[PDB]
Amino acid sequence: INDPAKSAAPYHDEFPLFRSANMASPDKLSTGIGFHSFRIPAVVRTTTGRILAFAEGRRHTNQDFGDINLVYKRTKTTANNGASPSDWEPLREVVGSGAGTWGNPTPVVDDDNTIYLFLSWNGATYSQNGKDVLPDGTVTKKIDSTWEGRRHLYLTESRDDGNTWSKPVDLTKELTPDGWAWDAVGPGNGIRLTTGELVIPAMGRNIIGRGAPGNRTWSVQRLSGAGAEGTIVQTPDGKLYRNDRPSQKGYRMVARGTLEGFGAFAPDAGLPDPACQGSVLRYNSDAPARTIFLNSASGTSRRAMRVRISYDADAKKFNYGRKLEDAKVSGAGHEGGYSSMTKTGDYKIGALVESDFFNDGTGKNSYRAIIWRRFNLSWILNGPNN
Ligand SMILES: O=C(O)C1=C[C@H](O)[C@@H](O)[C@H]([C@H](O)[C@H](O)CO)O1
Ligand code: NA
Repeated sequence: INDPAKSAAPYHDEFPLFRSANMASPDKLSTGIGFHSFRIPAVVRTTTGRILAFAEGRRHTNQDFGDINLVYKRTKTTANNGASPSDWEPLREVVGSGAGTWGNPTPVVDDDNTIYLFLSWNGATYSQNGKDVLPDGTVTKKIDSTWEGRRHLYLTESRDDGNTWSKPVDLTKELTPDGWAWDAVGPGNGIRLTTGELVIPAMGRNIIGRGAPGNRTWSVQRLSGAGAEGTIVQTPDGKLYRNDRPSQKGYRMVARGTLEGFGAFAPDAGLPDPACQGSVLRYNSDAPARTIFLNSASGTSRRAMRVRISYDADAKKFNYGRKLEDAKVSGAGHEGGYSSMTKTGDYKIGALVESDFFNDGTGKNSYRAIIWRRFNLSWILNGPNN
């Protein structure tokens, strides 16, 4: 019942980390290339302590399709824990080739400090729904089951602590079931199990990595009733836990299992969700073991961000937690949407959270920004709503 962390001085700090085209000092690459919006965050701490923050750089609009590059920023040092804006390097690029979509960043750090980054790709003239108008007036084809028209699964990696990345290798034929059209990896993060394997959540399946760190053999674990956008964590009992976005507004969809297979997905009545991505973090395994969860705690709105703790060996129930609005950021738009968490080297939780200026309401011209937050467990536990 007791948590020693509650007695620690609570700590929080927050500031925009990916600054959209409308903001002062917008984030652009060294080449001069800029971005309307940043969406779809992912963050990991490497074995050195450096933090790598990834996002989709959406070139022209906030839309999911069209010219989108995979961007990132690193902490300048391995020891600064991204505490302040001057602790972060300028925007860099993992991959941006072509006018198609490079996205769904889903990283995982392997034992040797190889950072794997799983990505989704689609072509310049395709979108999920089809018939969408691109900036130049071209009308999209619906994503389909052809090589040119399907969603691809790519893999890139860094061997130098995120400083450089390989040209992404296409693993669609290997790790995406044949005849598929739409696909998604993550987005958010994969995990490394106590038992040594990697697990990357994807649509309808987990991607499993076995063998030597940074030189893994990959295989597909097919799942029944999973979502398109999944999260994975190892719970304190050592079991696996999928917590997926629901197909329709309502609740998070949870299933538990092992590398030998999963049980059925069922909605967690304790975790409302507006049909949006969420994130999950394995915090610690010694008493009191903790799992962290972040999403929008609402059946209707993405503007209800709430970080929570579970002390259950199977993460059966999460506490009420704390609303991120208790520590709001100013001048970055309306916070809420997709999220990603890591642990920092100075015993904080680091979270990336989407934010929306809403200047064009629900429309394509609404600038999207990404917030970086740090808070400790004490901050979570001393919230007004626990
Ligand atoms: O902000 C969203 O709702 C969203 C953003 C991503 O860029 C899309 O790949 C994703 C996808 O449309 C759903 O998972 C349904 O397949 O949705
Ligand atoms: Na591009």
